[PDB]
Amino acid sequence: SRLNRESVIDAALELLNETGIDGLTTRKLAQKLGIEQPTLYWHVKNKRALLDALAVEILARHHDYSLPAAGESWQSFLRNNAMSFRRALLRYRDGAKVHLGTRPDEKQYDTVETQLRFMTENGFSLRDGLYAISAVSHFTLGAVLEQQEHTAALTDRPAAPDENLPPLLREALQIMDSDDGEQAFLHGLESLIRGFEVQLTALLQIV
Amino acid sequence: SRLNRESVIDAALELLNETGIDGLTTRKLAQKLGIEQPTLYWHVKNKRALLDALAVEILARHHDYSLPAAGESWQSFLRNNAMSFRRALLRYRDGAKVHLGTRPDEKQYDTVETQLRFMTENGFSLRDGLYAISAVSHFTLGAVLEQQEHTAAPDENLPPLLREALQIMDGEQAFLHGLESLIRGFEVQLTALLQIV
Ligand SMILES: C[NH+](C)c1cc(NC(=O)CNC(C)(C)C)c(O)c2c1C[C@H]1C[C@H]3[C@H]([NH+](C)C)C(O)=C(C(N)=O)C(=O)[C@@]3(O)C(O)=C1C2=O
Ligand SMILES: [Cl-]
Ligand SMILES: [Cl-]
Ligand SMILES: [Cl-]
Ligand SMILES: [Cl-]
Ligand SMILES: [Cl-]
Ligand SMILES: [Cl-]
Ligand SMILES: [Cl-]
Ligand SMILES: [Cl-]
Ligand SMILES: [Mg+2]
Repeated sequence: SRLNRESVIDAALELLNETGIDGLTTRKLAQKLGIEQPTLYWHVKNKRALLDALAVEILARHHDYSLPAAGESWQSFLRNNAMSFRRALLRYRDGAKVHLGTRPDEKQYDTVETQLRFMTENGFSLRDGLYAISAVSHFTLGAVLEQQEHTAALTDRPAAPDENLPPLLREALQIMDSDDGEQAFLHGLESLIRGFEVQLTALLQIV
Repeated sequence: SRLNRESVIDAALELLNETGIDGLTTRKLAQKLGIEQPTLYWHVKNKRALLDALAVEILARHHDYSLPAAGESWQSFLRNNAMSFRRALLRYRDGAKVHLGTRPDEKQYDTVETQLRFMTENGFSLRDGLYAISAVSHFTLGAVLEQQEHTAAPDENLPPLLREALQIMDGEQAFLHGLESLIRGFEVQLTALLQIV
């Protein structure tokens, strides 16, 4: 089949949904594209290069709330940015593990620069704007990684000692399972953003 | 060598520091222990069983602030608990990737039950206590993974605000700042009760 950049990525994302990150191999990708491995090699050197391209392409295609809307509050921006980030990472199997394995490229540095300019124009110190951006990223990535690695584990581990659970824990585990963690995520997000606001709002006052 | 639980985990943690999570295999573990693969299999069925056990044992050995002190505020407990969790995850190479996706083990049940009892005895609903505990976990995991990996915000080419931000600064600062933000947000939510907030 065609081996333009776009088609190679389309097949690689299809393979990633089939195999997950550990099972994705250039051999399987060649077979899916109907080509020999040395043909694929001309197009993409190794699994590392493929995963780096997939991470960038997952965000470029599906993380579309990178930049604040005209006159958007910093609160609303961080919220929409986090939801778009989570949604992009959840779109492919082990998508967060794909994102984790890559260094930010020139385009990701430009995006953080725009975000940091925005935060500082909204009254954040440089340090505090970057800590807010990093905290939202760390929280969102951890939430998604815990959700996808729980699903990956479900292959080799059944569910564990039911009979044994103490009662708050048992009820808690039932609540988190009702919705695969969207509620936990959205609640935690509001907490994080409000915390940033209380800190910013103090200015130089002890808080 | 000895193949009790403790010695298999010691060897596996030594291997993990050598190879990282992707490179840790039952075959390389058998080699490290000086045994044949079918000998190891009797003790350890597969990599998932090994990783699950390492997640538990890393906290048992290195997570020292599982429980609130007598009379400690919930804020202080979440802060001390998160620092201790971060410290345990950083103790071994790819420690946060070893933790990812695990669930509380039966040997952690009493500990996690005490955490939830404590939050609810401090005024959190079960849901709100649980979301605080989950958000602290997920944030700490994110922060450590981005530190063990190198995943977030060439020197000539950095854009200028980012470059100045990096110049006026190993993850701990951003982590501790984010932790205080999360704790304050929990407190605003708890204090609001039924008020529009
Ligand atoms: C909130 N409780 C009910 C809970 C639930 C899950 N897992 C899930 O909800 C699984 N959710 C799916 C199945 C993806 C829908 C959880 O996965 C967890 C926890 C508890 C935490 C407690 C963490 C705690 N610290 C960091 C806040 C802690 O100190 C310990 C400890 N001393 O052993 C933990 O075990 C903890 O770090 C931890 O790992 C938890 C969970 O994994
Ligand atoms: Cl072609
Ligand atoms: Cl193309
Ligand atoms: Cl390869
Ligand atoms: Cl972003
Ligand atoms: Cl033995
Ligand atoms: Cl033992
Ligand atoms: Cl295995
Ligand atoms: Cl300079
Ligand atoms: Mg856990």
